[PDB]
Amino acid sequence: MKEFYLTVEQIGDSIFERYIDSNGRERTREVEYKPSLFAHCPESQATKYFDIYGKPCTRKLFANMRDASQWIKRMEDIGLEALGMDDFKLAYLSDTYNYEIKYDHTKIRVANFDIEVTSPDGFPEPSQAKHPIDAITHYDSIDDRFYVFDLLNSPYGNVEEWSIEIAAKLQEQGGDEVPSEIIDKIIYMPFDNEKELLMEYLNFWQQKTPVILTGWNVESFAIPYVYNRIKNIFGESTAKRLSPHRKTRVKVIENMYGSREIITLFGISVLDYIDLYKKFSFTNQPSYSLDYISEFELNVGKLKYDGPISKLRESNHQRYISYNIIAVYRVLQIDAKRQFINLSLDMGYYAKIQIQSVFSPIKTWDAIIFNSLKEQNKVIPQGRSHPVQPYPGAFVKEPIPNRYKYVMSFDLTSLYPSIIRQVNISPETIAGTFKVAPLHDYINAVAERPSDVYSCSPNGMMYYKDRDGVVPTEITKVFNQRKEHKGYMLAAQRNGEIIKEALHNPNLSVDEPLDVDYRFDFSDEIKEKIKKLSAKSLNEMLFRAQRTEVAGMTAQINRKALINGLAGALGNVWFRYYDLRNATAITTFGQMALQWIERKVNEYLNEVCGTEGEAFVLYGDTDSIYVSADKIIDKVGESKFRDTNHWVDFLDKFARERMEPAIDRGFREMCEYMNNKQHLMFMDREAIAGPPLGSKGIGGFWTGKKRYALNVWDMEGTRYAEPKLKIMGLETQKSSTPKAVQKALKECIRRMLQEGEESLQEYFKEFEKEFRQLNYISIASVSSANNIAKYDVGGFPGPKCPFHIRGILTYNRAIKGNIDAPQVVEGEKVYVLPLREGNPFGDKCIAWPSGTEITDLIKDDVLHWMDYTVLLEKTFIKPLEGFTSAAKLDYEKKASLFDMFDF
DNA sequence: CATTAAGCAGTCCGCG
DNA sequence: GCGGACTGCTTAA
Ligand SMILES: Nc1nc2c(ncn2[C@H]2C[C@H](O)[C@@H](COP(=O)(O)OP(=O)(O)OP(=O)(O)O)O2)c(=O)[nH]1
Ligand SMILES: [Ca+2]
Ligand SMILES: [Ca+2]
Ligand SMILES: [Ca+2]
Ligand SMILES: [Ca+2]
Ligand SMILES: [Ca+2]
Repeated sequence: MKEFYLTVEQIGDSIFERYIDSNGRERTREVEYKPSLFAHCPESQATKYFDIYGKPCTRKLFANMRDASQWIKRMEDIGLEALGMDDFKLAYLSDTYNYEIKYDHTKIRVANFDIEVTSPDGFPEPSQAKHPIDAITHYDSIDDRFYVFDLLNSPYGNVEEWSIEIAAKLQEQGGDEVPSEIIDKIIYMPFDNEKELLMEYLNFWQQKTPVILTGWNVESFAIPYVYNRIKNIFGESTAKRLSPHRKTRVKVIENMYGSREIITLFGISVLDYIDLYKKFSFTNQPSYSLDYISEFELNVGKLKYDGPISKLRESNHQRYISYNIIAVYRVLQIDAKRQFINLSLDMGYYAKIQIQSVFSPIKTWDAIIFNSLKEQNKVIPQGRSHPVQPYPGAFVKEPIPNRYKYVMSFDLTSLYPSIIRQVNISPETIAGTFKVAPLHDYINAVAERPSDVYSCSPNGMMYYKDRDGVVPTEITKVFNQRKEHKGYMLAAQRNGEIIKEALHNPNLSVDEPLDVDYRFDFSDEIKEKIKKLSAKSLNEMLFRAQRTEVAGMTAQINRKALINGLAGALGNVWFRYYDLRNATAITTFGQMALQWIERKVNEYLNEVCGTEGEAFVLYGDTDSIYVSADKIIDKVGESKFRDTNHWVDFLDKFARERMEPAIDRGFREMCEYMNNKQHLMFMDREAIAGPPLGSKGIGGFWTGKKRYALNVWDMEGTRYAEPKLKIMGLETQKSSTPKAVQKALKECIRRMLQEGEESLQEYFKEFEKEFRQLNYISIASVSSANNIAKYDVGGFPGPKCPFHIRGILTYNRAIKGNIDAPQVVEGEKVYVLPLREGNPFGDKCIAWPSGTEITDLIKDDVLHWMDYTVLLEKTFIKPLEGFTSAAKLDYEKKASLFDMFDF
């Protein structure tokens, strides 16, 4: 088999590499790497090395990495460019693996762990690690085993061994309901003292040294806690055994009233699952407890226990250990669905970077581009310092706030990467400039043609048409991968709807789910079989289809993020290829493209409808247009349609067969105007929206820019079994909006769009009457808690103190003296509730850590003093007022002359 | 070591 | 009480 790295580190003049050899064995080696860098040399110098602008370079081979570093400094002092890869481990990986890396994940040791630490005096700080570690569960992906290290004797209590038999039993039978499918994979190890637990865990760690180290919050809690506890008990040399190279780095972060630390373990790639989730999931969650995320991802209930976690081990050691095990497994379950570890491995090996560098788009692209250029014997430019400079982005159209009955939307495929490729935007393809006219002159095709020789952007840049750019070349590779996965995702999505349609008529039989590949549209034969399947088999198939869709989503959306990240990176001062000429060439071209096609679509639709000067395009943002389709429907007449699906089909056909070709013609002209390298402006129909035929639904509304709701029947070729709400920007979409309020506002919207004003009025009345009965957590607002210290004046709010911070300070006063109350952590999220006048907390609101019940000693008073009137007004009524006034609709029946009568 | 556009909630302040 | 700067937060793209 081909060899591949596991980890790589630079320690002084040594490269330390863990790798898999040709026999598939894990190996380690220390290499005294001899790096090369480059200097510009005279033209008369015969060389095989050229910089990206074609200037000749001489290679300088150094005896060691320090020598190479010191030469860089001398060159800086001289005032001459020192070219080449300055991150030497990237050069090392490039030299060692001079081929496309084909890796085997089964040979990669992925470790998932978590620890338990009983603490009678508040949160057990990792930097101090003053309490015993009393449990570790460590799952190893090679053994496929949960290794459980259980402390039986502690200063905080002596306990009996955990029982696997009780653990497997249903909770309703007094058990812990440890999932049956892992019961046989648990290796249980009790310990009479912490020293032998820890010693044995370290020996175990040596035998089974993680390559990928993950788990929930491992980087901020488990890793630094274990490292520090071992340091305190055995000494720091022993703690360094957690590094296969015995080298660590301690990062102390000062928070005025916190002081925590992160530990770098050289030769291990830590990918904290919370960080992976935040980066790759494209959610913004109100809480990041494993409980909350597990419920969201897996629809599993919270791990329940009685009393505080500080007393769980002594009162219920059986449950304590089971919950430690289950928490480890839950992360594995989330990853089985989301596949972020797989994604990280794919991306890291593709780029030839340390796996943990997938968190950095700049590092990822630096390595991809370096590897591409190195292949052509080209030499990369030195990184330079640049002052931070704001620059212009996308165009957003101001919509007229209103209801919009029939809407069809269109948007550009992968816009910014497509612009890069169409225009040929790269550091080394710049051909010169032209004299800019105002943007609106390009939009309206009145400005002089920029160039008849080079490929142009309306920002004034010109690019070579007849040569490849590393940026277009490498962005295309990732785009093509992205396109493949999105195809799989969309096929699975359409397949899902086929199954959902079939679930309307399930067959009364005993059968099995069809063995199919959900990444491809079902054949006619498969569809015929599906129509004869039982509900049980259909529901199993639907789970499999959705799981396939999620996998495709992870794969496509994060590749989309990577390529959009390159367009953004051009505008980041730390990027080797930072260049506002290139960054603005993209954004400015995008603004022209949107407004050009707005014009073209208005012209086309007026023509085919036989009118003049009517505005069909009601809105647009960055690369999308929203077309009012009322006049299209009215042209044929609503009466002609048999049902909703009839007009949906009609608009679908209209968009594909009439509008899209016209759009294509419009963009091809634009391409010729800018004399671009390749026409890649592909604008396809996105949504078809409207009310159910014969209903009083309004179909859609806009309140303003980035704020709208649409009742969608077809999205990007997926014909829904049931209409789906597309809501963007409104409070239903925001993590700061109370959970029950998101739900109620969405139902208000559903009623508006699908049923009409009276239906809305009926729901509002009901919700207002029942609001006070909702659980306090379901009606609490949410906010991130940043710069808490800044506004803290003796426990009271300083000037300009934000509302949520005021709540935190109220909470801090209420819990002061009590050691057993949960502390608010700087930068994390809190629930927030307004408080009635004269409350015993002595302020207008309280805030506490999100995803938690508010501590028992103050929960009673919060409930009593909660301001329901303020909460309803602020979170529910005011946003609804926004929606309904925009839609020209009332949520409460207004007074009328009819009030004089008895109905 | 490492993208911009834009809406809304809230504080401070002016206001016989 | 409610608008106009200005901060903070969180979206859409
Ligand atoms: N830097 C950066 N730019 C973004 C991001 N999301 C969107 N944009 C910019 C670049 C996109 O090309 C453009 C249009 O956004 P879309 O959401 O329509 O995505 P895009 O067209 O890239 O892909 P698509 O094929 O429509 O899924 O807006 C992002 O997360 N980061
Ligand atoms: Ca725990
Ligand atoms: Ca798009
Ligand atoms: Ca059937
Ligand atoms: Ca879009
Ligand atoms: Ca599309």
